[PDB]
Amino acid sequence: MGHHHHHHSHMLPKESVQILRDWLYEHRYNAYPSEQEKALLSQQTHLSTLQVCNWFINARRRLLPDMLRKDGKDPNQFTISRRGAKISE
Repeated sequence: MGHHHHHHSHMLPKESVQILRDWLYEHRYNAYPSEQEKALLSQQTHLSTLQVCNWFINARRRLLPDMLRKDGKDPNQFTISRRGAKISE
C-alpha cells in the first residue's frame, strides 16, 4: 500500500500565512528561535511543528529584514532580503 508523493517546496495557505505573519509582526523582536513560539504557533495553526519551524526560519529570515530595514529599531541577525528573489522574466 505505497503512498504516491513528491518532494518540492510549497508556500502555506493564505489563512495560515496571515495568522503566522500576525504573530511575527506583533513579536518581531523576540522572533528569535524559541520552542514556546513554535509550539504556540503549531497549536494555533493546523500545520505540524516541522512545517511551522521550517517555515518560521525561512519566513522570519525573509520577513524580519524587510520590517527591520523599514523600521530601523534593531536591525541584526541575517539581514538578507527575501532570500534572493532576483529572478524575474
